[PDB]
Amino acid sequence: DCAWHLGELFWCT
Amino acid sequence: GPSVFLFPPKPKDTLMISRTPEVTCVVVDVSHEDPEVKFNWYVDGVEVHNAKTKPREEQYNSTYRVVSVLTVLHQDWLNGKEYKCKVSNKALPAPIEKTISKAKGQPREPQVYTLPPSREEMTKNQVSLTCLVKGFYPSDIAVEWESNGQPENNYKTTPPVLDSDGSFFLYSKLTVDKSRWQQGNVFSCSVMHEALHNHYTQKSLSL
Ligand SMILES: *[C@@H]1O[C@H](CO[C@H]2O[C@@H](C)[C@@H](O)[C@@H](O)[C@@H]2O)[C@@H](O[C@@H]2O[C@H](CO)[C@@H](O[C@@H]3O[C@H](CO[C@H]4O[C@H](CO)[C@@H](O)[C@H](O)[C@@H]4O[C@@H]4O[C@H](CO)[C@@H](O)[C@H](O)[C@H]4NC(C)=O)[C@@H](O)[C@H](O[C@H]4O[C@H](CO)[C@@H](O)[C@H](O)[C@@H]4O)[C@@H]3O)[C@H](O)[C@H]2NC(C)=O)[C@H](O)[C@H]1NC(C)=O
Repeated sequence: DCAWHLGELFWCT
Repeated sequence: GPSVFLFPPKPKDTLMISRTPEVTCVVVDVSHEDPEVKFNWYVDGVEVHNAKTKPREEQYNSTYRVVSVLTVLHQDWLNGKEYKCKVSNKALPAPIEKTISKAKGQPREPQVYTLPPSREEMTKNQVSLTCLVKGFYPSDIAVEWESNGQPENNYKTTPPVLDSDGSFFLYSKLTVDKSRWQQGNVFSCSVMHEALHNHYTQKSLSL
């Protein structure tokens, strides 16, 4: 699905 | 005459979908008598025209610094497309052509392991939290630490080292006051890499 780091949208599958 | 240097985008701008990756074509040693610089950009041999020229910068060493920037797509760079910058200037006998792209080779997923501080270190004021990131390709990566959702600044990360199997590994060392580790706070190693699912992974670490 999606990954988030410190609130920044990283990437999504 | 003038020289040309073509740079890749920041690895963070390519893996984080919120950011914008750009390839940078820097021309140095531009003369004052012929400061005009023609730029031709090619993506996989096809010329593109959406590049912007940065403001000319006097270098106070008798030369100008002229820079062109081409925004790239995230998947375009990650799929290994080649970007050619052709620089033309009246001080050049022939145009200079530079071409860059992502490091070729099959991307390999990094394995992220958190190593607690050694029992022999608990006699010091500050203990060392270790994050091992190995088996990744290409070398482009970014490593950060955080605790209870708050970033941790006091850390150092070694440059990537080529391993015997053709992949890269590195270590990140977070330094914390021993009390914090003995308190029991969870610490997280945050690694960003193209071969990770959604370009991101976290590994926790606590007593
Ligand atoms: C007139 O003055 C020009 C600029 O001068 C001002 O320069 C600075 C450095 C002060 O010291 C002072 O002199 C002046 O106030 C001179 O231009 C410079 O020319 C040299 C070569 O002639 C360039 O060196 C190359 O540097 C590449 C890396 O450059 C990155 O890192 C530099 C610091 O290490 C940085 O200054 C650069 O701007 C550049 O930064 C990168 O930019 C991209 C995109 O903008 C960004 O994404 C990056 O994050 C950013 N990086 C960093 C760390 O910030 C090398 O890759 C390159 O190397 C290869 O080729 C060499 C030759 O083939 C070879 O020898 C090497 O081993 C290697 O294989 C090379 O070393 C220098 O970058 C450039 N400076 C700038 C600011 O552009 C000019 O030379 C001078 N003229 C005369 C006649 O004196």
